Amino acid sequence: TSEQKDLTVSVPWSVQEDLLLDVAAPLLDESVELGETDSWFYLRENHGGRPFLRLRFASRSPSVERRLKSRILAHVGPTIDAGDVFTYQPYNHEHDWLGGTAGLGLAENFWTETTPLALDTLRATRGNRALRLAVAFDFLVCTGVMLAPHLPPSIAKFGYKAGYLSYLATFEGYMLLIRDPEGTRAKHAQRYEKNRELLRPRLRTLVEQMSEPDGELTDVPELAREWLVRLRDYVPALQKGFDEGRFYLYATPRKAETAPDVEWLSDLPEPPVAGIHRAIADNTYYQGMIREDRRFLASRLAQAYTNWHLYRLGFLLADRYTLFYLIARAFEEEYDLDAAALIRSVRPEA
Ligand SMILES: OCCOCCOCCOCCOCCOCCOCCOCCOCCOCCOCCOCCOCCO
Repeated sequence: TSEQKDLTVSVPWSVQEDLLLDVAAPLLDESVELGETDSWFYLRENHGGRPFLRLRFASRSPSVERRLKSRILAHVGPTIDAGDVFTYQPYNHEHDWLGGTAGLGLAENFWTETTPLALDTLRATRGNRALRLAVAFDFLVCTGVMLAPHLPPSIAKFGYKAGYLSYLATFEGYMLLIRDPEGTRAKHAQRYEKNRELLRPRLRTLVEQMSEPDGELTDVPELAREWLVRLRDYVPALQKGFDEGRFYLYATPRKAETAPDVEWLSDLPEPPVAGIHRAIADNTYYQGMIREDRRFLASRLAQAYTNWHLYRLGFLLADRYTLFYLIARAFEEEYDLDAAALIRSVRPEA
């Protein structure tokens, strides 16, 4: 009865937001309330330097997609070109690191159910980049604390410190791929110095408000709270997917995607991050746990949902990694943490 629809609108990021809040969500919410459409969600993605808003919805009626297109044209005005903004960019049913084919329904469920939150977040911070960054800081800090008790017990013991290790691992992992790691880190560190006195007490307060991460979270800011309870509601189903052999974390290469003696001539000393990589390299158990423990795999899938949510809110790579870096540094200084020492202490229990 219902047919899967998929519409992509290739316009600048800021225009995607206007269309979403002023044209697309009111139309699609109305269509849902009338039963013309079953449900909908949106993604924001990019192909070849052409950002686009994706609207995905199941509807019996061909009119819904057509009404959407025609009202998008009315909103933007005759300035943009209709024959260029609707170039179809095909939906990926097998997104990297999102659980594989068997995980698609759960991800689409999650996106549908968090679409009101995403829209409310955009509306509350419309035209206010600093407020939207603060909102993102809030739910990212809380997510690392909330997920910690669902980790394998040998890392779940860390509590909120497992949030620190997570954001640090994400940042340092990307440092291994880039052209100038030391120059890029220096710029992030410069940014932390400017914001340290604001970030550290904000972070400690969020962690305190997350002290019972299984509870009602009544002191957490409203938008973060809604994010946390919804993601946490999905954790059992994330865990069940892996436990039952259905979910797998992988990437897929696309169609036709091919795949001196410093120790002596030294006079700059060891980087502090080198101690951290040595720590991981020496901890075989930790390595296996990250790759194969099903509670960790479920955590990584919730991690991917969190990253997708940043992207649905319009945070591009630079902003996302700034947030990860700022959070990690603030954890590190506020609680006097030693990542190498924490990594070294992860051992099998019993
Ligand atoms: O790695 C290379 C990245 O470079 C970009 C590669 O190509 C870009 C492709 O475009 C996609 C842009 O959109 C981003 C959408 O994200 C896709 C899904 O991401 C997969 C997983 O991301 C891991 C990074 O997570 C950041 C958010 O972290 C949330 C906090 O997690 C809490 C704890 O999670 C792990 C538990 O760790 C315990 C300690 O070890």
